[PDB]
Amino acid sequence: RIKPSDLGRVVKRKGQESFNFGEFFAFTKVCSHLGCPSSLYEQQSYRILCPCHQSQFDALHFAKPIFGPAARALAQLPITIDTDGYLVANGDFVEPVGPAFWERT
Amino acid sequence: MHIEARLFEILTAFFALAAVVYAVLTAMFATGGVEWAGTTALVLTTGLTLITGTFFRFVARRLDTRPEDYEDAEISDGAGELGFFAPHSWWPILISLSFSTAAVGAALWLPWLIAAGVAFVITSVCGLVFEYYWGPEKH
Amino acid sequence: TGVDVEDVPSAEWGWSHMPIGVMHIGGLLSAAFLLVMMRGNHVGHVEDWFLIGFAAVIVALVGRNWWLRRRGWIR
Amino acid sequence: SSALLRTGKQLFDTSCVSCHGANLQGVPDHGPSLIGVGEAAVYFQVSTGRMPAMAPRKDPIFDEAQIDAIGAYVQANGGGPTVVRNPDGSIATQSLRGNDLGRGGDLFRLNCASCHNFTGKGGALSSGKYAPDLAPANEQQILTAMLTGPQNMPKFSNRQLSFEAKKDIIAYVKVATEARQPGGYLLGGFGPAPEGMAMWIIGMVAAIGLALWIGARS
Amino acid sequence: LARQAEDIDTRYHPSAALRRQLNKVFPTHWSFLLGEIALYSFVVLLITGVYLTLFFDPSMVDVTYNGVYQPLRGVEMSRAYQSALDISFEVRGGLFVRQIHHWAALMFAAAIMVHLARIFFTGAFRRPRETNWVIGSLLLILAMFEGYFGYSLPDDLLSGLGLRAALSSITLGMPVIGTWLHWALFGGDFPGTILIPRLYALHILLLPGIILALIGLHLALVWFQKHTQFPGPGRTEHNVVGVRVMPVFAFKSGAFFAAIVGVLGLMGGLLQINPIWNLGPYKPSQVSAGSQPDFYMMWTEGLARIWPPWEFYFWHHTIPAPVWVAVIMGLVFVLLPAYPFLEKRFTGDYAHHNLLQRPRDVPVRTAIGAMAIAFYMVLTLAAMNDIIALKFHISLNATTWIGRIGMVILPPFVYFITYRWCIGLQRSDRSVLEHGVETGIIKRLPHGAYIELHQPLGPVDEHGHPIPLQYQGAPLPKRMNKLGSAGSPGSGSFLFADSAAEDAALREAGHAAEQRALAALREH
Amino acid sequence: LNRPNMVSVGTIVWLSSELMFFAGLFAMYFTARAQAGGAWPPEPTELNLALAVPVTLVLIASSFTCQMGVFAAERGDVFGLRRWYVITFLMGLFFVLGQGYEYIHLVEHGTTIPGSAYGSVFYLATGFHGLHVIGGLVAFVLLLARTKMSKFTPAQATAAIVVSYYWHFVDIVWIALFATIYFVR
Ligand SMILES: CC(C)=CCC/C(C)=C/CC/C(C)=C\CC/C(C)=C/CC/C(C)=C/CC/C(C)=C/CC/C(C)=C\CC/C(C)=C\CC/C(C)=C/CC1=C(C)C(=O)c2ccccc2C1=O
Ligand code: HEC
Ligand code: HEC
Ligand code: HEM
Ligand SMILES: COc1ccn2nc(C)c(C(=O)NCc3ccc(N4CCC(c5ccc(OC(F)(F)F)cc5)CC4)cc3)c2c1
Ligand code: FES
Repeated sequence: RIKPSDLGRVVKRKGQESFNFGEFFAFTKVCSHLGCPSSLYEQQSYRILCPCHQSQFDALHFAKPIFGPAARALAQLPITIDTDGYLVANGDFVEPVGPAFWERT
Repeated sequence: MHIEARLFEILTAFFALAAVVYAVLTAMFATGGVEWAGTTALVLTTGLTLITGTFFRFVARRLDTRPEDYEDAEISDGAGELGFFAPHSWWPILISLSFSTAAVGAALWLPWLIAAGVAFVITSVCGLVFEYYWGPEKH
Repeated sequence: TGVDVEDVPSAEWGWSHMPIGVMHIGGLLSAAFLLVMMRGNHVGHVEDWFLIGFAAVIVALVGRNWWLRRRGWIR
Repeated sequence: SSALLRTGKQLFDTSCVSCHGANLQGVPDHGPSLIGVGEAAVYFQVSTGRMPAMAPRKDPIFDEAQIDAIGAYVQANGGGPTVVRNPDGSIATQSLRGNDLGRGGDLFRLNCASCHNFTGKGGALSSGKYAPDLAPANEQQILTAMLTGPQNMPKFSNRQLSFEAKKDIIAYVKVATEARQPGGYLLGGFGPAPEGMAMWIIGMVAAIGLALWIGARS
Repeated sequence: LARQAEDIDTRYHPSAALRRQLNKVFPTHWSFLLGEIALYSFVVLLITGVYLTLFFDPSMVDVTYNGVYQPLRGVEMSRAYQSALDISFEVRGGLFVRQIHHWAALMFAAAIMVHLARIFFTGAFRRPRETNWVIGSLLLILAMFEGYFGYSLPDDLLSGLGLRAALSSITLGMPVIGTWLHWALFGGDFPGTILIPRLYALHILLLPGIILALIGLHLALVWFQKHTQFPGPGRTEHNVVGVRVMPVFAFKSGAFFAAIVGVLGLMGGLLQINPIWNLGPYKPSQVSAGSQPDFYMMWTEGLARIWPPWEFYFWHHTIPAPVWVAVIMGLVFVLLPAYPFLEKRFTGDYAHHNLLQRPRDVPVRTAIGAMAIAFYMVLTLAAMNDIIALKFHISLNATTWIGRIGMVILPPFVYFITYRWCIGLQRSDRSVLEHGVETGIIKRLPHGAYIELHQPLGPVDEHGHPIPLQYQGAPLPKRMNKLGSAGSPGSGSFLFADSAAEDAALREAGHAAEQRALAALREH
Repeated sequence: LNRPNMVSVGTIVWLSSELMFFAGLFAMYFTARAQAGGAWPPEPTELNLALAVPVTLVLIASSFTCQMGVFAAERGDVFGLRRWYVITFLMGLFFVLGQGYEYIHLVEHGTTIPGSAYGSVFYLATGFHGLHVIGGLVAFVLLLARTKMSKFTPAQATAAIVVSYYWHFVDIVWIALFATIYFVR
């Protein structure tokens, strides 16, 4: 959940302009390098840190990596609410999740 | 040695005078009485110079003239064999490394580093002290 | 290969010579590798200046050694 | 005498206004607003000593019930969370230790262990910042820490982490920091780095020293 | 036992091979026990592992704990983790045994590395022994991977993270084969049902068998190609000077074995290693901050940390970053066993060698080895980034860049310094060969001159100066007390003196025996 | 040659510098005693004099034993030296153990370093002296081990003498500290 104060520094990757519901963004938690949980989230730098080899993704710039051997952005999930007020998924990831291989991401 | 003792006696006399004067001038005329922090330093620097001067005085009274203390002398007087001056040794740098390890372990509060530094200091000092006394190996 | 004994006393007891071309080419290659490491996710440029500063010293040393060896002041 | 925050707004004016403003407005150079925050934020920030700052943990400046003074003065200018109290009016402690350490430990490993540790030792974050050790913090400090969400630490509300969940996490932390090591001297709480160091600097030197003693040198 | 010995002799009549093995001579240098250390560690590993196999259950099915350890009751875990907890808390003396096992694994790895360093620096891999070097390299690789598979068995959070990252997601990224290897090894996607039993079978049966065969072959080759030795008084390329097996060598070897077992028991009782209960069972959703494998894979981890993110994307495909780690580790593992052939191709020396070299006489190889050790140390320290940056207050990005740059500028600096240091040591040896040993005594020489009273090691000329000796590859004394100069203390016990006759007799017989040993070994 | 001894002069000047160090500590102590008015040893603190007298007499006996050992050393026999120095080591160890016991029994129910000013200055003044005593013990052990490994020469005698009067300096500054802390108050 992003503070309402900023909400103007978001960059919104080319194919996922409507994947967020207000101030919720819901990125994946599997690091795009070798698959450890990227769970270290710094609340006022908006950086996600993978503790296995220390990559850093920019939560305000479609989870773009900004340090380390990580080279691909984290996948984003589309969300919304249902007719009762609960958070549901609005589809599927647009691309595979996790480490890469010969075929594709 | 006669002149070193006289130097230290001069210094001790002046330091004792200054200490007493400061103590009795701050006992009165001062805000809170005796100052208690310069007084102590002064009496104990007096004690330092006193210890050194008294040792030099005893050694001078227990000694016969020396070619250094003696004028009138020639280089054939000191002809002889001096003491033992250590040639090359590598233990000082290890002692310094150990002490620096202990110091940096005390700066950042890390007890294991302090313990390791103390052990290394003991080991290096033992190596320095025994360097010219170890005998040949027994096989 | 061969080295005179007055430079390396134990020159006949073991390997004691490495050709200078290896060292020069290695210095140049290491400088190039330090330079090519500006490709990444470096936002911020404090780290690039150390890369450029360490790659200039290596090149300076290699050039000095090459120039002095070329004019006979060394070897 | 709860109608007395004249103390409170006597200490703030002489220790805080240079970085937060006279009206708790967040001097646009250094400090945040401090309006929406409550008594819990002030308690955690001052009792641990991170407050008035020249941010690491230090020695506290204020007690003799003046942490209450500043806390009440700041609560009177907003609606932030408040510190838990016991039936005497003081702040509580030991009854916020859930009869349940399994659930508390699972919650700690899922939510808290990523930044601190398996057992609450420190952890390093990016570019300076780190996550401190959880050993010297008491119970109310743990509660207010995960309730107010201090610098770069996420904020766990009372709706996503209910009060039982918080009490059980507190109990697990306080038990994990005070249990023995039933295998000998633990080498700091971390993984194989202290173990490898201890091997190389104890076992190998013992073995090589005995090899030097037994065998001759030539 | 005359009757039994004779009946053995008429049934087997060895009596000549036993005599041939009881008279074998072994050199006595403290540096020749670094392999015995590894051998004894391996024996202890075998014994403790055989003990451990009686209680371990290698399944990946889920259960609820319901045991004695209370802070984990009701948690759902695999069967291997529960079996390890049961070993730790419900068998009298099980925690002690698994701690001994882990400490012995660590000592095994460390002793192997120190032994390799000795073999490399003394030059004991030359013409007759390249194959023995190759066998040793294979043993090193196998030991690394065996320890890895071993500590990944009781699947907890840390072991699970290590498995996942390294094995799964580096095997998954190989260019063409890749996922095929991953699915052949795991039976499917990463968290399977056949991984832990397969690792168990590999760890208790196959790799120990291969290691045992290779160790047997190694020791056989060392036994039949007699040991090397350092140059010295009576040493030649055609003889072995030392002690016979018969009374002495077996005794020293057994005493060393007992002392190593003692050290391992002490540090397995007093220091704690791998407390799996502080962790939890492995779950793909939670993580901690340390990470870190044991110190013999830390270089692999550090190489993965400090390698820049260089990937290639071309038509319909992707080559990720860890491929680089793969080729670099393969290159290291290929450059290790093929070194003697490289050195003999480059230096062009193909002769038999039975006398070792002092590391100061071969400056280039010593510099190469020091450079490699510096590289390894940089890679290992780059693996504990988090711990270093937390305990010592340094930035994390700072440590990453420090490692990334050190990886290039530290090896050459170390090379330069090591070369110059070796030549300095050579010069210091030549100075004490030309003049005598400095005694440290000063005189004043009535016309005011200061001299320092050297002490010659050989004959002297007409005017008192010693004639210079020739270097013979052997170490030279530098302190006057190492030569018998100031010795012979009293002959009491510690507080009460003995008689004068006893002191004189003992001193005099000791001097005589020393002189006789010297004169005997010279003359041969 | 070298009629006055060199190691002696070195040790003497170094002991003077150490005296200045303890001067700094004393200056720390006397301030904060002028500020605390009234019962300046606070109420939870009261010093047990039933234990501080025997340890002081033990230290003085140690000084006597060390002087006897030096007397034995000046004539070239190692065994009298070894006996007297073993006795001195044992008595110093007893002194250190007694001091540690008093630290335990005094921190048990009151005075701590971070809990008071008197406790701070008290522990700071006496712990450094304890460290000096431990250093002296280490020096004794090293000297004995060195006499074990070669014949007795005048250099060993000089080493024994300098270690001796280092020990004397230690147990004199202890008398100063004791008379200042336990009696003057
Ligand atoms: C000798 C050399 C390696 C052969 C070169 C042959 C040829 C060049 C092969 C190419 C290899 C090149 C390309 C890459 C090198 C890296 C790679 C090969 C790693 C594979 C592993 C293997 C080769 C190990 C290398 C040799 C090994 C490192 C010997 C080091 C030990 C020896 C020389 C001295 C030990 C003495 C010991 C008793 C006292 C040291 C005290 C402490 C400070 C040791 C340092 C230390 C170490 C060494 C740790 O591993 C460690 C791990 C975790 C925490 C702390 C430490 C730690 O403090
Ligand atoms: C300018 C120096 C400075 C002084 C003096 C100071 N603060 Fe702070 N304070 C800060 C800064 C900067 C922060 C931002 C928090 C952070 O980044 O750690 C902060 C944060 C806080 C917070 C938490 C804000 C939040 O959103 O959770 C509170 C509460 C607070 N201060 C209260 C106080 C109190 C109480 C005092 C003592 C009278 C004080 N401040 C004095 C600088 C200061
Ligand atoms: C890496 C993100 C992160 C997460 C997730 C996290 N912490 Fe923190 N924690 C921090 C940081 C950063 C600080 C330091 C804040 C400060 O100093 O102002 C901190 C401080 C604390 C402190 C104060 C320690 C002390 O000694 O004063 C406690 C207690 C604490 N956290 C508990 C928790 C608990 C319980 C959880 C799990 C609900 C948790 N933390 C999760 C990063 C985190
Ligand atoms: C030869 C080299 C060996 C190495 C390097 C090695 C290493 C290891 C290590 C580090 C562990 C982790 C133990 C723990 O963390 O508790 C382990 C586990 C284990 N080892 Fe070994 N081991 C070796 C040989 C053997 C042998 C020969 C056996 C049996 C005959 C064996 C049986 C076991 C068993 C059953 C376990 C799992 C039990 C447990 O984890 O508690 N090991 N091994
Ligand atoms: C414990 O906590 C943690 C936390 C974080 N990390 N991060 C790392 C890196 C680790 C860690 O354990 N590293 C050690 C390691 C590294 C690589 C392998 N591979 C084996 C299989 C793989 C492979 C690749 C290609 C192949 O192709 C062919 F078959 F050879 F042809 C075959 C095999 C090769 C390398 C095995 C162990 C770790 C541990
Ligand atoms: S696993 Fe997240 S950085 Fe490699």
